[PDB]
Amino acid sequence: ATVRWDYQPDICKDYKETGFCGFGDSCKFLHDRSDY
Amino acid sequence: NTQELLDLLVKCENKIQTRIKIGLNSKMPSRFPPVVFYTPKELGGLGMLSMGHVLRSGMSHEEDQLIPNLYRYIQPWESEFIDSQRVWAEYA
Amino acid sequence: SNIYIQEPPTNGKVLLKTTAGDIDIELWSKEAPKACRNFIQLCLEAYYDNTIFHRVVPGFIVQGGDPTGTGSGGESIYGAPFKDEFHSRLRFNRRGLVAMANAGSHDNGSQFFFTLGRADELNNKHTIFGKVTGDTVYNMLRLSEVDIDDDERPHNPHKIKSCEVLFNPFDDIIPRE
Amino acid sequence: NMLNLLIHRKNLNYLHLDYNFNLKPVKTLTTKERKKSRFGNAFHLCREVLRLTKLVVDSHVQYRLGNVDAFQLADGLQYIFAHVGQLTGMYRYKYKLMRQIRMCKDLKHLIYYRFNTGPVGKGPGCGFWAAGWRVWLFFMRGITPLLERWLGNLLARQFEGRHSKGV
Amino acid sequence: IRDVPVLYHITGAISFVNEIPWVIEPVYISQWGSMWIMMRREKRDRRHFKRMRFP
Amino acid sequence: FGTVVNALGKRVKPYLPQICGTVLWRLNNKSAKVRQQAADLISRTAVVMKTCQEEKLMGHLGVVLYEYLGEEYPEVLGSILGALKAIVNVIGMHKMTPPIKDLLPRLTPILKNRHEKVQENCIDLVGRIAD
Amino acid sequence: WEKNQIPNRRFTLWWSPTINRANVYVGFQVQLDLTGIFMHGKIPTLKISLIQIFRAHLWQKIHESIVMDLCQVFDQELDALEIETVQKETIHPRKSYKMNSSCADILLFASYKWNVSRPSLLADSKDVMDSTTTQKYWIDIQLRWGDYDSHDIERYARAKFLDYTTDNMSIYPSPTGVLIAIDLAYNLHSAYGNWFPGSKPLIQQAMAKIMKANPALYVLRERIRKGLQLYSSEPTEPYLSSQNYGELFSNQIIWFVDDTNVYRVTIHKTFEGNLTTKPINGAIFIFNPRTGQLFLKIIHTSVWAGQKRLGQLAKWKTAEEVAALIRSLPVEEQPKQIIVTRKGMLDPLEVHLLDFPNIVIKGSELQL
Amino acid sequence: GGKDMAQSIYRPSKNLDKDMYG
Amino acid sequence: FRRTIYLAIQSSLDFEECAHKLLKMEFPESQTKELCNMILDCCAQQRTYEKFFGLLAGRFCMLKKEYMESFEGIFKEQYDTIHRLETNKLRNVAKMFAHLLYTDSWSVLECIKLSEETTTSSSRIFVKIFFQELCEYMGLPKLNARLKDE
Ligand SMILES: O=P(O)(O)O[C@H]1[C@H](OP(=O)(O)O)[C@@H](OP(=O)(O)O)[C@H](OP(=O)(O)O)[C@@H](OP(=O)(O)O)[C@H]1OP(=O)(O)O
Ligand SMILES: [Zn+2]
Repeated sequence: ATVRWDYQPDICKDYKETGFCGFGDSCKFLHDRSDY
Repeated sequence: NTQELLDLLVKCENKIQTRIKIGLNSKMPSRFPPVVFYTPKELGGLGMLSMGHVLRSGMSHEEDQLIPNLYRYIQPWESEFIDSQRVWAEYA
Repeated sequence: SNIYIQEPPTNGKVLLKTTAGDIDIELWSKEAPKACRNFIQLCLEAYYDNTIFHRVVPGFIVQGGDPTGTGSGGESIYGAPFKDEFHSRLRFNRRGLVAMANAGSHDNGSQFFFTLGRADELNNKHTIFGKVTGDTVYNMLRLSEVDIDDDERPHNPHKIKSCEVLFNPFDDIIPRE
Repeated sequence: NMLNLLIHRKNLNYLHLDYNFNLKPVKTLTTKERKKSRFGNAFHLCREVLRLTKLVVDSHVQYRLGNVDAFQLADGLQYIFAHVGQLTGMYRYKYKLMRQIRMCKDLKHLIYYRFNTGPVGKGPGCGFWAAGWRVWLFFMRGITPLLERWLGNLLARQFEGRHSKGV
Repeated sequence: IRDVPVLYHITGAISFVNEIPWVIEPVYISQWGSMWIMMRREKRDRRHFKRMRFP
Repeated sequence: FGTVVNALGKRVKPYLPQICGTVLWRLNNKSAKVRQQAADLISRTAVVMKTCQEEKLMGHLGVVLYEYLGEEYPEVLGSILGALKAIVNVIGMHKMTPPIKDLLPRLTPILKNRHEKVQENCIDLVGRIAD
Repeated sequence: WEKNQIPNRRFTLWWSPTINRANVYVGFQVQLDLTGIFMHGKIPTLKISLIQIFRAHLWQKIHESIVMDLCQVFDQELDALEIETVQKETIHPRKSYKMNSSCADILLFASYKWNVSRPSLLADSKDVMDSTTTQKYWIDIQLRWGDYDSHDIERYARAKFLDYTTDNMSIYPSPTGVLIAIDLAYNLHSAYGNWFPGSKPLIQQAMAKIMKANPALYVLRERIRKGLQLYSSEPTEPYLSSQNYGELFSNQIIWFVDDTNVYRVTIHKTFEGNLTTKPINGAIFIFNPRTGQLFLKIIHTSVWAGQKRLGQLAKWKTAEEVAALIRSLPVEEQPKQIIVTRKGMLDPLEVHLLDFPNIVIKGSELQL
Repeated sequence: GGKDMAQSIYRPSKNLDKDMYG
Repeated sequence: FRRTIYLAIQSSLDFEECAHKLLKMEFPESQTKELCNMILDCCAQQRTYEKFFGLLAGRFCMLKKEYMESFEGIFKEQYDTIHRLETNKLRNVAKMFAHLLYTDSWSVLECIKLSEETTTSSSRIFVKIFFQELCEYMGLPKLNARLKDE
């Protein structure tokens, strides 16, 4: 079985940038903040 | 004594478990053996009370295995009635 | 349980006894019959005996095959520089490759070089007639360990002491006298 | 070559198509890139059908190279056709394919049972593809006109333009 | 080795195989019956039947 | 405990691994009771865990405590931030095992937290680093 | 447990070894971005929480810190192992999560020369160093995330070793080396590869320590605890110490053997007044910690009839009976290690177990 | 009975021991 | 074997199903004592009297002639523990034999005796119940018969 990199991150861009998600706890995304 | 109920319970258990399946994205049975639904959540399962594996085959079992039914652990109304009368008389 | 490595099977084998130890070369004589014929015959002719390795570029190549040791010399068995031969299945992805040096197209002499690493810029330029077998690989690399003087020349260049052809794929090779 | 030309034609430089037809992305994608880069089922169906043929042909090629053996090649071919759902991914894009997959699974049961009857065990080596091979051909007979119509439209949108009116 | 007839656009764009595999029914069947036998014998006899890796 | 250790000085050094082992294992236990307490224990034991030059322990406390900043119980989280504070006053800026680039923006959203101790210690630490 | 948000998302992690499987009907095996985890099918929540677990290149940190730890370990042992020098290759940044090929993590350069044995398991014991000799030696560190279907570390180790060694793509300076695989998901560790004198005990001890020690692993473990919101009930933990019994039950079938009561004797007086000794029925004590399975071998006095002195015979017969018992045992139940109460038993067992060379024999610093 | 059985699984002492011992 | 019995019995609604599940398994017959010993203990030990566990013991008798014997034995085995068992489980038993004996799986009784000589105050209650149940079925007249011919 061949392997394909997943490279897309799930980080929520609103929370990564600002630090507050409008969706709150319901966010479909990562909420991990500020990594490079 | 109601077969229609037993059917309804079976299909309905299968509908809520099927819905939880939908919740993640899979319908694949090998990815949801009953141990995940029927584990008491103390060990991290869902703690689902299940009356629908009873016997036509109601529901699947990964192995031969087994599942306990609620009805077996509840005392019937008749018996609890007689018990009530006796218990009260003895209490007096 | 599959990890694939694709390369066509080789044919022929030649032993180089050097001051750096033994080096086993597996040749592709299906892909490069011209340069492998040249190499096999020049080895059978004792043409590579006591020939140094005159050019070492760190982590790139180590070059030898010149009877004069100057680096501009050497000649083929064909009385003239012979043709280049290329294949999509023979590439430089790695060290351990044994290829033909040239100053241009159809320039192939008797000079050859070992790959110290990846060169992707020599693709479709130098012909790849062989590879060094893993067991002997380190010894090739010891050819590249020297104190290098001006113009990429080692101060104490390693030499090829003798040559043995372990398996000759060609029927018709007649060494010259 | 076709599929790479399509990819380039649209300037999707952050996608990468490898030689066994797996479409991957070079980097993590930006939102906008993700929108633009989606292919529809037409392209993916085509890609997966090509993948299937590459599996087949490669198998023959290794036989010709003398890496394999006749008997091994036969067994490989039977494997391929029985296992399409786990080598390709065609279904992803067309789910109806499951209909062929089931046929192949059944015929593999049937044949394998009869074949491995006596001394012969559960081991890997049964060649007897003819059946599985049939099944994919029937599939292809029908799907061809579909892909012609869908890829036709894809090309036509690419070159003529998405129709403006939405009439 | 089977050789086949081919129509290729003068441009190299596309090759089509221009042919239908017609067979004589009783011959065809016989030949795959033969293969049934052979394949079964081969599986019986090889110590370890190594199988190809995909792709 | 704090007075005992600070009084013992570096005679306490052989005892650290037992201490901090207890400190992490207790640092789990059952939440609301003892988390705050083990945290405060770290806070007051900071300097001793510093001057004796056990750096692995500062890695431990640094990233381990870093991880609890998502704790939902305020009365715990406050003690956590306090512990971080005390760790900042011993090991310096550029040597922080959780480099400030990580830490500070991870602190920033917490300011909504209402209940008191969090706001207190939080604003304090944002003060120390911001200064 | 923690007495439209996470709790759902948490439920996935807890079953994640079962939810995600190496064996599935249909799936396209995908590698998570910077990590070595392979998802089968697309599970959004699983993906998310895993990406929480590994963040800021925690995978790379783990591989790195492990390597460094080994580097220091060998930096201590230079003399005892006759090592000329130890160099850590500055690691190719992506090598940790690249699953197709691996460079060499550590290079041991010998002071003189090393007799090297055939490749065997880390858990293996009997080796013959007469196989070959060399100087340069390499060490590779492999991190995989297990699952329910294959959590077995050892077959994985020997597999990756045979592959990377026999592949032309992977670059190693010397054919002699070893590959260490650690499964994070199950916290397991094994190794397969070449050996040289003194290396096996050092590596065993070093791994057993690191698995208890390395801060990176503790960051992983803690992040798992937090994502799962598991919290232990009891302080101080049970009596763990560094003691080898916690890791001793593990997966590996391992036995305790006690010969003390095998040879027993009763004394009574004759008419001369001389105390005379008649031996009595003995028994061989064998116990399994994880199953509570007690093999009690009743040794009748018929064994004691005519042969010289009874003690040494008790010893050698004891080792014999253990050997035959393991002989009649199915392979799935066979012990990976056998630990001994009385060090005097070490010699006969080691002999009588030669027919089963992979069984480790260890004496107890722990009286029981 | 982990959390059911007692507030503390372990307390040591010989106080009760050396008292009731005699 | 003892564990499989429990799981098969706890699994099944009805009393019919457990026998089918149990017979189906085709566990070794001689054990057909202890098994039944299992059923008598397993429910009687179980907290309160339930109709199911008593029926099962009986059917298991009609299917094979031995199973009946296996039971009557197990009733004997009580003498030793007539005193010993604690004063709840007598409440499960007295009736529980009441339902084998009303439905004919009587004279096996006779072994039981009334004496201040030897009767356990346990046993006193045991038999006491046994009649206050079996009566409530036969209704003290059919019981008049069964005794009068007993
Ligand atoms: O015996 P083998 O030659 O190795 O065949 C196996 C096996 O067949 P049997 O178990 O019937 O012998 C599997 O059966 P199960 O393990 O699933 O019971 C089958 O699986 P399916 O039931 O899905 O066919 C599996 O295929 P796979 O590994 O994909 O499940 C298939 O071997 P292949 O993989 O070689 O088909
Ligand atoms: Zn968000």
